[PDB]
Amino acid sequence: PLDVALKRKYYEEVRPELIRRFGYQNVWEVPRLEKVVINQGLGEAKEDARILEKAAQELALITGQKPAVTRAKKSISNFKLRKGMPIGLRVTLRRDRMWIFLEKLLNVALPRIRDFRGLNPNSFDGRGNYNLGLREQLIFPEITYDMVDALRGMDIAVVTTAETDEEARALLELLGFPFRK
Amino acid sequence: ASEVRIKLLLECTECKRRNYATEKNKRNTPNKLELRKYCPWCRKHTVHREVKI
Amino acid sequence: MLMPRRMKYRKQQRGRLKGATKGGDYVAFGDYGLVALEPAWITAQQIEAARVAMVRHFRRGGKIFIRIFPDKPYTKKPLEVRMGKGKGNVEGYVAVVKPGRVMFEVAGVTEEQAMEALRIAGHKLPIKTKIVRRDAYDEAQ
Amino acid sequence: MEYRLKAYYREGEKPSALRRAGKLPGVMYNRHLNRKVYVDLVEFDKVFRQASIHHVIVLELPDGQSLPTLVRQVNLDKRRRRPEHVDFFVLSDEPVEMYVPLRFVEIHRDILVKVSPRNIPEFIEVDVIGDSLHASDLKLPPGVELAVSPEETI
Amino acid sequence: MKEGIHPKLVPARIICGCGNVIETYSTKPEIYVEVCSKCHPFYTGQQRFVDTEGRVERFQRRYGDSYRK
Amino acid sequence: RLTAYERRKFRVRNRIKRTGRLRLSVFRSLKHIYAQIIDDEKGVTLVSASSLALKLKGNKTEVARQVGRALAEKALALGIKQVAFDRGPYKYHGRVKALAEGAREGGLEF
Amino acid sequence: ARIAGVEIPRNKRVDVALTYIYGIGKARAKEALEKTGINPATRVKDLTEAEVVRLREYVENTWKLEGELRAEVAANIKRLMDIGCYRGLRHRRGLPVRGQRTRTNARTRKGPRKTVAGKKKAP
RNA sequence: CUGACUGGGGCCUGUAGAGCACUGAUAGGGCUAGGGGGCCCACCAGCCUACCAAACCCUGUCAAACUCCGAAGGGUCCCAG
RNA sequence: CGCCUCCUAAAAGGUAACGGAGGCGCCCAAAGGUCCCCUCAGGCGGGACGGAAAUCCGCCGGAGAGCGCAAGGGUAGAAGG
RNA sequence: UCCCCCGUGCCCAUAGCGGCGUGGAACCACCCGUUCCCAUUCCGAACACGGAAGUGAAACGCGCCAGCGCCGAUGGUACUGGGCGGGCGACCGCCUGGGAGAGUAGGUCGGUGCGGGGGA
Ligand SMILES: [Mg+2]
Ligand SMILES: [Mg+2]
Ligand SMILES: [Mg+2]
Ligand SMILES: [Mg+2]
Ligand SMILES: [Mg+2]
Ligand SMILES: [Mg+2]
Ligand SMILES: [Mg+2]
Ligand SMILES: [Mg+2]
Ligand SMILES: [Mg+2]
Ligand SMILES: [Mg+2]
Ligand SMILES: [Mg+2]
Ligand SMILES: [Mg+2]
Ligand SMILES: [Mg+2]
Ligand SMILES: [Mg+2]
Ligand SMILES: [Mg+2]
Ligand SMILES: [Mg+2]
Ligand SMILES: [Mg+2]
Ligand SMILES: [Mg+2]
Ligand SMILES: [Mg+2]
Ligand SMILES: [Mg+2]
Ligand SMILES: [Mg+2]
Ligand SMILES: [Mg+2]
Ligand SMILES: [Mg+2]
Ligand SMILES: [Mg+2]
Ligand SMILES: [Mg+2]
Ligand SMILES: [Mg+2]
Ligand SMILES: [Mg+2]
Ligand SMILES: [Mg+2]
Ligand SMILES: [Mg+2]
Ligand SMILES: [Mg+2]
Ligand SMILES: [Mg+2]
Ligand SMILES: [Mg+2]
Ligand SMILES: [Mg+2]
Ligand SMILES: [Mg+2]
Ligand SMILES: [Mg+2]
Ligand SMILES: [Mg+2]
Ligand SMILES: [Mg+2]
Ligand SMILES: [Mg+2]
Ligand SMILES: [Mg+2]
Ligand SMILES: [Mg+2]
Ligand SMILES: [Mg+2]
Ligand SMILES: [Mg+2]
Ligand SMILES: [Mg+2]
Ligand SMILES: [Mg+2]
Ligand SMILES: [Mg+2]
Ligand SMILES: [Mg+2]
Ligand SMILES: [Mg+2]
Ligand SMILES: [Mg+2]
Ligand SMILES: [Mg+2]
Ligand SMILES: [Mg+2]
Ligand SMILES: [Mg+2]
Ligand SMILES: [Mg+2]
Ligand SMILES: [Mg+2]
Ligand SMILES: [Mg+2]
Ligand SMILES: [Mg+2]
Ligand SMILES: [Mg+2]
Ligand SMILES: [Mg+2]
Ligand SMILES: [Mg+2]
Ligand SMILES: [Mg+2]
Ligand SMILES: [Mg+2]
Ligand SMILES: [Mg+2]
Ligand SMILES: [Mg+2]
Ligand SMILES: [Mg+2]
Ligand SMILES: [Mg+2]
Ligand SMILES: [Mg+2]
Ligand SMILES: [Mg+2]
Ligand SMILES: [Mg+2]
Ligand SMILES: [Mg+2]
Ligand SMILES: [Mg+2]
Ligand SMILES: [Mg+2]
Ligand SMILES: [Mg+2]
Ligand SMILES: [Mg+2]
Ligand SMILES: [Mg+2]
Ligand SMILES: [Mg+2]
Ligand SMILES: [Mg+2]
Ligand SMILES: [Mg+2]
Ligand SMILES: [Mg+2]
Ligand SMILES: [Mg+2]
Ligand SMILES: [Mg+2]
Ligand SMILES: [Mg+2]
Ligand SMILES: [Mg+2]
Ligand SMILES: [Mg+2]
Ligand SMILES: [Mg+2]
Ligand SMILES: [Mg+2]
Ligand SMILES: [Mg+2]
Ligand SMILES: [Mg+2]
Ligand SMILES: [Mg+2]
Ligand SMILES: [Mg+2]
Ligand SMILES: [Mg+2]
Ligand SMILES: [Mg+2]
Ligand SMILES: [Mg+2]
Ligand SMILES: [Mg+2]
Ligand SMILES: [Zn+2]
Ligand SMILES: [Zn+2]
Repeated sequence: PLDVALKRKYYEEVRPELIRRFGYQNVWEVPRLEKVVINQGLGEAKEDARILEKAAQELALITGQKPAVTRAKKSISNFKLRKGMPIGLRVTLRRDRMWIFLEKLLNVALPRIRDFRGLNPNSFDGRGNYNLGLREQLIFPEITYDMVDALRGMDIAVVTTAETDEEARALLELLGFPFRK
Repeated sequence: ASEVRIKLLLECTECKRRNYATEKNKRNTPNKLELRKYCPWCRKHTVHREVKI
Repeated sequence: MLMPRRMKYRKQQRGRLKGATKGGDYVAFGDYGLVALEPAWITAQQIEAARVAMVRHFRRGGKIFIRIFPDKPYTKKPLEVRMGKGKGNVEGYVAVVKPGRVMFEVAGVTEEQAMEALRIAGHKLPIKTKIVRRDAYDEAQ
Repeated sequence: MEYRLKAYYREGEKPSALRRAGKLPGVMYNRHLNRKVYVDLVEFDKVFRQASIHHVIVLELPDGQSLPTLVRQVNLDKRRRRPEHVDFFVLSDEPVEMYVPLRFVEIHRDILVKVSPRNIPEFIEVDVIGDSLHASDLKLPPGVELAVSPEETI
Repeated sequence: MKEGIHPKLVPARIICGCGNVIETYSTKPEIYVEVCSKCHPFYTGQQRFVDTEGRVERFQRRYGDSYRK
Repeated sequence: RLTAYERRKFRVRNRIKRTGRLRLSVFRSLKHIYAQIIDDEKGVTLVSASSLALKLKGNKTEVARQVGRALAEKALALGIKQVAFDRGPYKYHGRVKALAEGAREGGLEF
Repeated sequence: ARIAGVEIPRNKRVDVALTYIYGIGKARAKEALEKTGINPATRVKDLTEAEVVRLREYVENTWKLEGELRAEVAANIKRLMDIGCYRGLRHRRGLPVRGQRTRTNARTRKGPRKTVAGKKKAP
């Protein structure tokens, strides 16, 4: 493995504050980050193009990890959707690549959101996971307005081992997630 | 069988003898079928090519 | 009038009619009930007639429970036809009803109001009946 | 509460012969015994119409025993509307489930209760169309536990 | 990790408008940004920007009490 | 509710047991590898081997081949020659493969 | 995404580029530049990275812009609608607010015409 | 001597009856996603339903093409008369 | 008017009527062989555009999904991907 | 021979859901790594390999609890093979042999074969 500031922060700062905040008797009881799953549910590229490429190439720059295509489970007439059409990109970020992306997501990406007033405290999973949604992909530093062609957003799933929202919100705020309320 | 789902013979490409009968959907599969099949005359497996029945 | 809203199949073969009623033999809701003594296909019209009779006697008062439902399609060929050429069309619905069935119950009413209302109802029915009162035998079931 | 009923043991008499003889085939059981019995039909009728599965009936078996029972089942002949068999549950100290009546200061006439045979009450009192409450808000005298989910409307 | 399908993450220097520097990894060796988390007015504590108002409208519409007491 | 692990293990075991052969079943822990040749008609293990019993250590693969030869050695003693390999939940690879290669090397027929 | 959250267009002079920011007209563009020593004629493409942040810092700190300005504009309309003053009813029903007559034009405020049928003559 | 029929033993079955777990039907009540009903609101809410509206819960039922169950029998093989 | 599925059909098989209901006269070059791997529907909570329903995450979930098309049988310890 | 663990069967929920308690020496797991073999329609999550600092948190193993699930008598009944009656019928009754389903009492938080590691 290697040294990322957020990772070293999780052990040095966030783990002891968690234990003294919650009283974990076992060192594996204390919440951990598990994975970061990024979902671009496009559907614009259903048939109108294989723009999935220029959007996976930019997901590949943001995460360092090549996305994988997702295909339509069922057919849906109202959606103009045949079963099996390529309608999105998903990439599972774990371990150090998870830290590096989370580190930049907090340090540069979320602040670059305009009219940003903090992450929604209500969006916790009910079971200790978090999800947020972005409307632009140029919020990230690896993406420039010259390199873009169309604004695409995403869903970000951060999974933790915390059993509760209460533990997970402490885990993510201590790491540096600005929550609105 | 149908007008688009046609019957066809498989001809051993080495001794030219038709050895098998089968079908295909010529719209879905326009190219001539090529399949390895055992030729009783050549007593060995060989490339077989579709011809008109 | 009663009838199923939907049905898997439009036409049923004709019943048999053996045996005491399968269930619904004990007073379940009201104080007094009306009991079938003989088997029959009770039509929806018979039910609706016994029911209105008990309403116009309760002068909109009391409670009326109808514990039989006409779910069995009843078929009849058009007049003067010959046999065959398939089953006749559905012209009505009956509820299979066998001895021991509580068909109707009443409550919210005096013993004299209920006994008379149930008596009038039985005159609308193509079978003999018998009026019962909620006993402990009922409440033990 | 409470009542008494003569009860005699049977072995190989046909239930049809007993019923024809104006008697009521029956059984007696708990965790420790199981006996085939019969009560006299008319005698049982006047007790059960009052005692009715809520109240204790003490069986006076000819062998001197006075076993306290609760009626737990009455199968009827569906044609004639006449009882044709009785299950007498021999009460002993272990906690049982039974139906207790409800008298109000009206869906449920009674309620299922887990209780010891010592603590068997006569009443469970209620309070003051169309309105209604649930068994959650209920009295519960000493020794009795609501033997349902309180989602029951009363 | 599969070979030949991913862009190589390398040490990366991120530069903000507040003279801030971040040492992270990325696909670009050096990135400049106009804003980071060390200076976002939300992040920088309260940092009430142009608007310290609230509001003071409207009951602070004084000036004046010049109706005769 | 079955996991993919249990579904896999049933899937390969069902197919082996249909052939009626004695089953060379292999279990692989993070430390040790265990083998036992099994008669499914009698429900009896006929012969076994393992790094835990042989008290071996070192390279897990190189040790896996060793128990293979050790299991074969004792197997030929009791008459067992033909056998069907049971990779259970494991890919035919690495440690399991080495144990498989070992048993053949010692003379088991599969 | 440079200043504030909008990329002011390159190839144009810096004074006109800054106007492409909600909350900066020509006169405010005149200020920020003069108060920071950047030639108002300089093309955006040809500004120092030192001049970017010097222009940016003042602009973003002196007056409130893009989103906040819209939120404070929205808050005042909302306030007028909430109390029920006459201007508040105008912003609700979507009619003009500053004394203009509505018998004829008001189209900017009313939108496309909704032609109805009229009264008839006699033959 | 193998037969009809009969004794014993094993296997096969989905009817009678019953049941409601599945597919549908279904009476009373409670809790209730979509509303109508609507004191009404559209500045963004609401709010109340002695009415219909899935699911669930309690009471109560119906079915050739329903079955969580399930006989008596019936079939077939072996041994015996 | 031939063929398939269910019922009628009376718990082996078979069993009729101008009895109750549907389907077929194709299709697939993989929708075939084998090896390796994977496990659904739906409910609820979470997530830009995004809706009842696209794609993503968590939890529950034995099969109520899927198996080209009727029905029945079968089936995730796969026949489904 | 007995206890614990590991592997593998058999009975096919009296074996399950849930709640709780408990175990790391050994064994198992997670775990430490991703050089190597091999692997991801992306991901060392999985599969796989090399390891042994840590933890039984997860999983698993063992216990305790009857809320749910599951099992479930006895007795009585329905029905019925064979034999007889009754009713205009719809349908009913008797003898003899057989005998459910529902429900009541009640039971169940598994039992067992083979091999291996450990223990007394
Ligand atoms: Mg600690
Ligand atoms: Mg990396
Ligand atoms: Mg919440
Ligand atoms: Mg950027
Ligand atoms: Mg979690
Ligand atoms: Mg073909
Ligand atoms: Mg020849
Ligand atoms: Mg041809
Ligand atoms: Mg008929
Ligand atoms: Mg019937
Ligand atoms: Mg009639
Ligand atoms: Mg008819
Ligand atoms: Mg007819
Ligand atoms: Mg006809
Ligand atoms: Mg009846
Ligand atoms: Mg009459
Ligand atoms: Mg009377
Ligand atoms: Mg009576
Ligand atoms: Mg009942
Ligand atoms: Mg006495
Ligand atoms: Mg009497
Ligand atoms: Mg009870
Ligand atoms: Mg004054
Ligand atoms: Mg060695
Ligand atoms: Mg090994
Ligand atoms: Mg194995
Ligand atoms: Mg402007
Ligand atoms: Mg005007
Ligand atoms: Mg003979
Ligand atoms: Mg014979
Ligand atoms: Mg016979
Ligand atoms: Mg029947
Ligand atoms: Mg049902
Ligand atoms: Mg029935
Ligand atoms: Mg049936
Ligand atoms: Mg059973
Ligand atoms: Mg038969
Ligand atoms: Mg026989
Ligand atoms: Mg036999
Ligand atoms: Mg003989
Ligand atoms: Mg013919
Ligand atoms: Mg034909
Ligand atoms: Mg048959
Ligand atoms: Mg059939
Ligand atoms: Mg035959
Ligand atoms: Mg004939
Ligand atoms: Mg046709
Ligand atoms: Mg081909
Ligand atoms: Mg096929
Ligand atoms: Mg294949
Ligand atoms: Mg949601
Ligand atoms: Mg969506
Ligand atoms: Mg389909
Ligand atoms: Mg079809
Ligand atoms: Mg199916
Ligand atoms: Mg010994
Ligand atoms: Mg084990
Ligand atoms: Mg065992
Ligand atoms: Mg519990
Ligand atoms: Mg512990
Ligand atoms: Mg445990
Ligand atoms: Mg340990
Ligand atoms: Mg230790
Ligand atoms: Mg490598
Ligand atoms: Mg544990
Ligand atoms: Mg229980
Ligand atoms: Mg059973
Ligand atoms: Mg039972
Ligand atoms: Mg019995
Ligand atoms: Mg009878
Ligand atoms: Mg008989
Ligand atoms: Mg019969
Ligand atoms: Mg016979
Ligand atoms: Mg007879
Ligand atoms: Mg006669
Ligand atoms: Mg007549
Ligand atoms: Mg009879
Ligand atoms: Mg009879
Ligand atoms: Mg009999
Ligand atoms: Mg008998
Ligand atoms: Mg039973
Ligand atoms: Mg009993
Ligand atoms: Mg009990
Ligand atoms: Mg019990
Ligand atoms: Mg126990
Ligand atoms: Mg249990
Ligand atoms: Mg035990
Ligand atoms: Mg076991
Ligand atoms: Mg065995
Ligand atoms: Mg042992
Ligand atoms: Mg020993
Ligand atoms: Mg031992
Ligand atoms: Zn040839
Ligand atoms: Zn900064």
